[PDB]
Amino acid sequence: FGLMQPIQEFKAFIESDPVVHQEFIDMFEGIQDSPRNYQELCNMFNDIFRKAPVYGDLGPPVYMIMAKLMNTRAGFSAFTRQRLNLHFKKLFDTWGLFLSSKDSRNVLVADQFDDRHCGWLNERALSAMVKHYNGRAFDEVFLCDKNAPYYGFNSYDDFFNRRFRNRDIDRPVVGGVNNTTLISAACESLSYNVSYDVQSLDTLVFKGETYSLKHLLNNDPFTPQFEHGSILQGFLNVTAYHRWHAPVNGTIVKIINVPGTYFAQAPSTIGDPIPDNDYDPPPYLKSLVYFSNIAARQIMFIEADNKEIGLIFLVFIGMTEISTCEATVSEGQHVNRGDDLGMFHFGG
Amino acid sequence: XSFALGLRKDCRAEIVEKFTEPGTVIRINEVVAAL
Ligand SMILES: NCCc1c[nH]c2ccccc12
Repeated sequence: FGLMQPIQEFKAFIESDPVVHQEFIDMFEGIQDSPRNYQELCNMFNDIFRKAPVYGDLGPPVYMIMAKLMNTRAGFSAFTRQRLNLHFKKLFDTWGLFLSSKDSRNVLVADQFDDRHCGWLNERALSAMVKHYNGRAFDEVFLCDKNAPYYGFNSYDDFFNRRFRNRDIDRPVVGGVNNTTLISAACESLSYNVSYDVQSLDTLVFKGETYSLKHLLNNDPFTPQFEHGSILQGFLNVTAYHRWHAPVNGTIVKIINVPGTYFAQAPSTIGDPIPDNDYDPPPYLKSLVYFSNIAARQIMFIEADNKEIGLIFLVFIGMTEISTCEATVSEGQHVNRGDDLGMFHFGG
Repeated sequence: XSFALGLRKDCRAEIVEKFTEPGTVIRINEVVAAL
């Protein structure tokens, strides 16, 4: 018994507005398993935010218990209120403090916890994390000490944001850093979508639930330069490297952090089945283009050294509890393709 | 999680074709657009 203070304030907020309160009743209709009501949700949050994630689920822990709620009109309505998302930001920031602490190392173990969950140093998790590294082992790919407790990592966040030990072997800057005509992937990912001739929309309703430049870029003055342009979007799954690399030789022009959503899926998907497996995508993972427009996100404009490439943008797009976007470069700084650019964290 | 790379219409670097198919592996630092 007893809830951490940010959760108590979250619960008070829910009960402060009758319409918000009613959404937090309706979104649970017909639900059989925990969480069955918003009190249980708060209790389960209180446990999740004092633990680190383990390996085995399709997504991180808050997503896993929110997915059914996101998949309702009442949930979507609640989760697209900026007042409520201020609380989610506070909650995930609080969890982030724990995940940066030494206490969060207790999942960086080789233990198997049950049939489907294990510590991040269990062979099942290690192998999953090096699937795309051509047979090299975790401790070859990533900077760590395989002979130290917790592989030498200081926290769950340190492990989450592990670095490459020898990127020239495992993730080379293909074509050579000095070739200014090439643009590299900023994140280790799976392709999600490519759109051409992109435009702005007045509303994010119907219309293929596609990109709207003025939404995505939060009405930046640069937005018109990208009308009729193209966008490549990637998805970083739960085992991917989660740091950002510079995509081009160029200068950081502008960095904008935009408050937004955490649990908003595309409205057209509300009610679709949530598969009970890790290979058939659930509705939220069919919504990445839609919520690129509204999720908590960071926009970064870069002026390439090669002016035939010129001004480009990156948007780092939050997903549920993994929504903190930290740039480690400053406006006006020159970067080369492949350089450290920033990273995602658990947080708001 | 996700990230988006945005290119202007006049950008001579064009997105590499294989990435238009969803689910394709994107190795960080590999080329995703080129002149
Ligand atoms: N960034 C790890 C992948 C991730 C974040 N939120 C999710 C929600 C569902 C599935 C995956 C994710």
